[PDB]
Amino acid sequence: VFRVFRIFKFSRHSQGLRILGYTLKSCASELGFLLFSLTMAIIIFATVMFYAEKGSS
Amino acid sequence: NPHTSTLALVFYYVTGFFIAVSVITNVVETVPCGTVPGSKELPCGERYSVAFFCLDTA
Repeated sequence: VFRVFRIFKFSRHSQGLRILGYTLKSCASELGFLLFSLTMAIIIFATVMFYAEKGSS
Repeated sequence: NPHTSTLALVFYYVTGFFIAVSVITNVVETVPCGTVPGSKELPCGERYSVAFFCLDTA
């Protein structure tokens, strides 16, 4: 699997990659929150959609 | 403001922990876990009903 990581070395050749890495490290505050909120919304709707549909054909 | 003291901070940090613990176990009850070599598969919550029950109580 890991033999894919070498693809990233395009970073030097490509502005987009480094500039994206930075626009992500800067907004790394809201992505932790997004992961969190998604995790909670998923658990909520998973429990619901389970019990509202656990017993069927 | 938990940041008021250190005891307030650690209390907030420990109560915001058992919420997560109860969420996790409320999820895990529905897991089919353990082969149950004798009969059908019991959702892990009901197989160990004593453990899950006592944890929910606490």
